[PDB]
Amino acid sequence: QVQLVQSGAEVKKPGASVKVSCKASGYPFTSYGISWVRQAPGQGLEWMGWISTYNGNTNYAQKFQGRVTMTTDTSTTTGYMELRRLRSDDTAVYYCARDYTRGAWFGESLIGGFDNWGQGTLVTVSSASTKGPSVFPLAPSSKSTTAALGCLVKDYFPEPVTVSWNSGALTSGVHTFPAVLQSSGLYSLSSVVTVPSSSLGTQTYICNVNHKPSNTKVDKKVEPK
Amino acid sequence: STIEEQAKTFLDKFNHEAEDLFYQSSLASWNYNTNITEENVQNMNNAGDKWSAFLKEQSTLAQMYPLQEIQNLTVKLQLQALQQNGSSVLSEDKSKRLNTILNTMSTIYSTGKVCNPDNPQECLLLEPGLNEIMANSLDYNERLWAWESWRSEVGKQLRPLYEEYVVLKNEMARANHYEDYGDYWRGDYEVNGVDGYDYSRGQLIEDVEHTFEEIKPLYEHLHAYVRAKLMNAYPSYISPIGCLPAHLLGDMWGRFWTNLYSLTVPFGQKPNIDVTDAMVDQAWDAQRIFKEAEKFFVSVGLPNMTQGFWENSMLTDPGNVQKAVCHPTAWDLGKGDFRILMCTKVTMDDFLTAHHEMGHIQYDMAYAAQPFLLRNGANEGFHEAVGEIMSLSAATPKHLKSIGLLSPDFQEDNETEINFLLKQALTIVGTLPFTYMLEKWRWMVFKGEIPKDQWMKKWWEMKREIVGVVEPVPHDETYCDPASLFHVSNDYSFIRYYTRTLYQFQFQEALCQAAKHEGPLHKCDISNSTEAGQKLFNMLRLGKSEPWTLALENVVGAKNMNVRPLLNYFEPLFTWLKDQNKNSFVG
Amino acid sequence: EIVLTQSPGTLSLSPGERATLSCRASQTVSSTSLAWYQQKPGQAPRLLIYGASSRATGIPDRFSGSGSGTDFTLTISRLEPEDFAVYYCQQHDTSLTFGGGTKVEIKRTVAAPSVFIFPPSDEQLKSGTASVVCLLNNFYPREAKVQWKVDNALQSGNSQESVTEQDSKDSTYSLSSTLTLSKADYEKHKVYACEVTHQGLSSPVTKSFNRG
Amino acid sequence: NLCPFHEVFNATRFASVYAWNRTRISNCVADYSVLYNFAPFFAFKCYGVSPTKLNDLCFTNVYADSFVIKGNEVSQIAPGQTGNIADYNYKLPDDFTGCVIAWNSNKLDSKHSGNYDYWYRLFRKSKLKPFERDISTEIYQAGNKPCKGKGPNCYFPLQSYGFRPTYGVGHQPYRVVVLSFE
Ligand SMILES: *[C@@H]1O[C@H](CO)[C@@H](O[C@@H]2O[C@H](CO)[C@@H](O[C@@H]3O[C@H](CO)[C@@H](O)[C@H](O[C@H]4O[C@H](CO)[C@@H](O)[C@H](O)[C@@H]4O)[C@@H]3O)[C@H](O)[C@H]2NC(C)=O)[C@H](O)[C@H]1NC(C)=O
Ligand SMILES: *[C@@H]1O[C@H](CO)[C@@H](O[C@@H]2O[C@H](CO)[C@@H](O[C@@H]3O[C@H](CO)[C@@H](O)[C@H](O)[C@@H]3O)[C@H](O)[C@H]2NC(C)=O)[C@H](O)[C@H]1NC(C)=O
Ligand SMILES: *[C@@H]1O[C@H](CO)[C@@H](O[C@@H]2O[C@H](CO)[C@@H](O[C@@H]3O[C@H](CO)[C@@H](O)[C@H](O)[C@@H]3O)[C@H](O)[C@H]2NC(C)=O)[C@H](O)[C@H]1NC(C)=O
Ligand SMILES: *[C@@H]1O[C@H](CO)[C@@H](O[C@@H]2O[C@H](CO)[C@@H](O)[C@H](O)[C@H]2NC(C)=O)[C@H](O)[C@H]1NC(C)=O
Ligand SMILES: *[C@@H]1O[C@H](CO)[C@@H](O)[C@H](O)[C@H]1NC(C)=O
Ligand SMILES: *[C@@H]1O[C@H](CO)[C@@H](O)[C@H](O)[C@H]1NC(C)=O
Ligand SMILES: *[C@@H]1O[C@H](CO)[C@@H](O)[C@H](O)[C@H]1NC(C)=O
Ligand SMILES: [Zn+2]
Repeated sequence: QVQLVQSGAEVKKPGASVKVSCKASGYPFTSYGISWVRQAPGQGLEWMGWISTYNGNTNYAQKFQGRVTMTTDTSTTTGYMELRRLRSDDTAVYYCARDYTRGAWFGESLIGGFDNWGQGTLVTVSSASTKGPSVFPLAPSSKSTTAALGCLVKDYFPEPVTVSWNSGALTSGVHTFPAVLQSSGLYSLSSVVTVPSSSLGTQTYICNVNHKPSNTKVDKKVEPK
Repeated sequence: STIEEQAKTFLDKFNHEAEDLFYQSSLASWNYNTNITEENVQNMNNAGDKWSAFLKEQSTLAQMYPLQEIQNLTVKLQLQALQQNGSSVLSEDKSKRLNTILNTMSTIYSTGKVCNPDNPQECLLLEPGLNEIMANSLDYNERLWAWESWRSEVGKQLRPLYEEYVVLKNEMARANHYEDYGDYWRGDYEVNGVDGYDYSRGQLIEDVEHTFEEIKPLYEHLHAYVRAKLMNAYPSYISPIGCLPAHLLGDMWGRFWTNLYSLTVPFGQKPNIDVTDAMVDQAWDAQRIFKEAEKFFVSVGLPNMTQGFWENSMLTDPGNVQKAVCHPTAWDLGKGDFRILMCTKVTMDDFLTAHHEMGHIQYDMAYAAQPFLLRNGANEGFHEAVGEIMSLSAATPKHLKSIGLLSPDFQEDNETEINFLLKQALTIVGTLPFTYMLEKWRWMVFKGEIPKDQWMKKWWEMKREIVGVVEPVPHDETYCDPASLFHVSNDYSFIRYYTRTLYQFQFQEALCQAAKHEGPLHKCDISNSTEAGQKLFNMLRLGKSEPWTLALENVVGAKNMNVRPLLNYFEPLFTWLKDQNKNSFVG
Repeated sequence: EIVLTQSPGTLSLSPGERATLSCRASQTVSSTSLAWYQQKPGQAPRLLIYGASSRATGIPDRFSGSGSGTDFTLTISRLEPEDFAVYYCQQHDTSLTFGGGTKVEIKRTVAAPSVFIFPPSDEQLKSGTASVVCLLNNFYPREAKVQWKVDNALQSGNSQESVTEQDSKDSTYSLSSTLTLSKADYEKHKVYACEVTHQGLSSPVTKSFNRG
Repeated sequence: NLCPFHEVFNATRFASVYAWNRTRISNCVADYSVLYNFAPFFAFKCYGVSPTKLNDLCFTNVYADSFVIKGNEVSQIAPGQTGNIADYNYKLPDDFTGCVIAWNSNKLDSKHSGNYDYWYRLFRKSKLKPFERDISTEIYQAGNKPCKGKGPNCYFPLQSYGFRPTYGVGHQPYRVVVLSFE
């Protein structure tokens, strides 16, 4: 019945500071600490620091010797981690485990490890602004080349685009590539579908981009030529 | 100050530091025996050199203590066991010559390949090459060649070198500022400081000689029976008064008589209890063999093995890359570390030797509470005795019917009992005539009592009185040898191999009496008897802190060693020998 | 500042084999201060071995750990489909440092792509931008080399790769090679080539055609 | 709030026996069920009280004595006991109320190269009184005539444990925790 409620995603920008929430439940609060681990997209885990909720002692890594602070809430059994001076490479997924690696009261050390983890927290930091998805079609070639077709969700910010197809009708044969940051510092995502050869120009294919932050829902119809 | 204070402190520091250094050395040698690599060879050589240097320094420091001012008995026994010299004032050049002769003799015997004549390039080892012929072959011609090559290729190369070595031993024993180097070997015997339990020096002479006087019945009967069996095997090695050589005892020198069994079978029609096929049929591996031995030990009340024994001990040869010597050894590394190193297979012999090594481990575990100098037998010979007695008890057919290992429908007879009893008699007791005759004659040679030029004249005359040599072929005078031997050549005490065999069969009937056994002593399995286990553990727990007089009396009821219990052990076999030697002329 | 340098990088295996991971330290690390984690894709890691020997709560019997001093190991005996995740190693003997990570993928048969090509949309040219994207269908393994040739020569900078995860059903990847060029350069050059050399292919298959 | 018994049992590094560590536990609700429900901690011997009646006392001073002695030296941690560890390393009074929760720690505290990190003093002219900590660090030497260095009859008192992983249970580093309710 272990529960670790963790905060949601963030879309902050460089120059500011943010603090992450982490609500734990199902254990005696004062007998354990809270640790934090940061994982950049497509990278590995790296330690951030350790804090004990009993006496308030902290322990941070040298890479973040002073750039970070950790606070705790005893009434709600909630842990916090606050990072300052957000750099361009600070985008990562932040996790909130439960400490069993160093004693709370004594502080010496314990034979154990982070036993219970949260859900994660993606905090994206970038010098950009909210933009609407400029959807560009990808129709099959004029020559009847099983083919593939899709709609290019280009020039959109941040990554809240929900691109279905025909309200989820032709889900058989759907490939949705993960968003990759372009050289211009702006994410462009691609989602395509596949159709048979004997039924190329017989159906109707509209991709519904449910990008809530901009509420742009251009359902561009694409048909093979 | 107080000199009484400053000897137990020395003993305790010795008991710890050593335990540290001896564990290091034992671990290195264990790793080498399990992992023959040049790196581990160098590491074990470094560990052994450090151990020897520390031991020599501590002996130089311990010879300082006079053997009179301390009155505490255990302290005096430890010091006298450690107050010896070696070459303390003996000159560096003479000691270097001593070492040179010793290493040369050892090389010539073992490392020096016995190159067959007419092919100097093809140089065959003594082992296992002539070991095959000696423990296996039965032809008169091949064995005659082997004996001639031994006594005339090792014998001639060992006569002058070992003669000068005996002269060196004369000089070192006489200038030892003590009785002899025999005193060096026998120092652990003497107990001083308590009236009624003190031990004398020449008392061992009387003990060994009088035990020979009372064994000469059993001595001559068993020896002449082996003589007659080898006569049946080797008609022209044994005349009706003819004698036996010393190389026909399986190994070269003759430490054990075991390989003679195939030629000394009392009842060859009924096969012995060979459990190899039975263990194979029930699909039981080596670990099951050791579990059976563990249950046998539990049956008599003794504690059973720890989990570290199961985990760390190498009970099977790894094969492949790993190269390991298959020499069985209950490696008592110390500090609670008990292991067994053996290439165990599904074999009855492996079962019995597992019992023997378990007995070694049990004795080591019994005196683990002693200090390091006392973490040994009360004398040098308790240990193999405790090891052997367990296998003796466990090899009984009744105990193998007890563990569901043989069919309860089948029934024993006296035939298998006599077969097994003679098999054990050859194996164990055969080392007492060895020790008595060969060792004490060798010692009186060491003092220089026997003239040098009359060695071979005296050598076969001992067989001319006990057994009565008649020679189809004469001999030469330039033959000698005993230095080759591993213990004489690697600085190890030797007399333990007599006390061992007296004490084990002197314990056997004492334990079986407490087991409420009825009938013969040979078929006595102490299984399901806490009384016998307690009786044995009373002595095994003593270690070396108490004198071996008290250690003996704690089981046998007598303060002095006697061989009558060993004579009564082979009472079935003794009556059988008297009924069989009716035709065998005892010379 | 002991470095753990977790090895190897990835791990593709079959449903039923044995899995083994390593984490080797520079200095000597006490066996009481090393743990392991398992991260399913899209989820958080979960502890498997703590204290280098103990098994965590709710962890099935096929997971085990060992190691001491300078070398540590994680062991998995049976490979169920849920046993394909991301793993890490941790130490806190002297400061807390993690390993590099070791992804666990699913080994399957060698699949070949179905390479396509797509000229930039006319509506895209109505926004002052052109993009030629080269498409590859299900293929195995992940290791594939792609090149962009314009007219006859390779280009640089106009390349943004994108690879999805192994499919739930067929356990195959999907590759997207994208080239972005301004419409001035788009009409400046005529011949476009997508040079792809996949290990699942036997030749530099280039399925591309010029403007027309 | 709850009891930091895992910060002692489930701790990483203990102390040297001749200068053993002593942590005072206080203010906690000691849930002894975590150690009493079954037997993962080897010997659980209580001297004077019963495991079932542990809640009828006051946690004035529960001195959780944490150290590593040996396998067969836990027997010398009984009230009114004498020995090498009891005379002068750690002496327990004859009228001692508490429990001994010694458990094996072979895997945690060992080293193939040799863990010479735990020391005990070996020789001593005098003896030490109970209820007396040994935290002072004087230097001593042996008797006969005054000497210098490890000479004929002069020895270094503090000698180290081997602690190689493959020892027996009687010499393996049993991590011993002794509770003294007072
Ligand atoms: C007896 O002594 C010999 C002495 O050679 C000893 O041999 C060793 O064998 C093992 C393999 O069984 C070797 O171990 C490997 O050696 C290579 C380098 O040669 C290392 O790169 C290996 O480590 C890496 O890979 C491991 C996984 O395979 C990882 O877990 C680890 O983190 C590294 O990434 C590995 O150590 C060993 O090197 C030799 N010994 C040498 C050459 O020193 C033999 O095992 C001994 N056996 C017994 C029974 O005592
Ligand atoms: C040190 O840490 C370990 C955990 O890594 C503690 O041992 C564990 O203690 C918990 C209870 O706090 C045990 O949970 C129980 O498990 C049994 C089934 O095994 C179940 O029936 C109970 O209802 C409960 O869930 C857990 O099993 C146990 N793990 C073990 C023994 O390996 C240990 O208590 C800590 N030591 C301290 C507090 O000093
Ligand atoms: C001779 O040397 C021995 C040591 O080899 C001295 O032994 C010590 O003797 C005393 C009794 O005089 C023993 O005391 C008892 O110890 C047990 C165990 O701790 C305890 O339960 C008893 O209440 C009692 O105190 C002591 O253990 C023993 N020590 C050893 C190591 O055996 C002996 O006193 C010396 N004799 C003389 C006259 O110097
Ligand atoms: C070694 O001694 C232990 C002492 O406990 C034996 O353990 C018991 O063995 C019996 C069967 O002989 C079982 O019914 C008990 O449950 C065991 N007790 C425990 C605590 O495990 C062990 O069998 C002995 N090994 C032998 C005799 O080979
Ligand atoms: C033998 O050791 C004793 C004991 O100190 C000593 O008195 C004697 O001189 C030594 N003799 C030789 C030959 O080393
Ligand atoms: C020893 O006792 C057990 C248990 O009663 C029994 O099964 C076994 O046969 C006995 N062994 C003997 C008498 O040799
Ligand atoms: C023992 O542990 C405590 C913390 O619980 C620490 O303050 C003290 O310094 C330690 N002492 C020793 C002997 O290690
Ligand atoms: Zn033996």
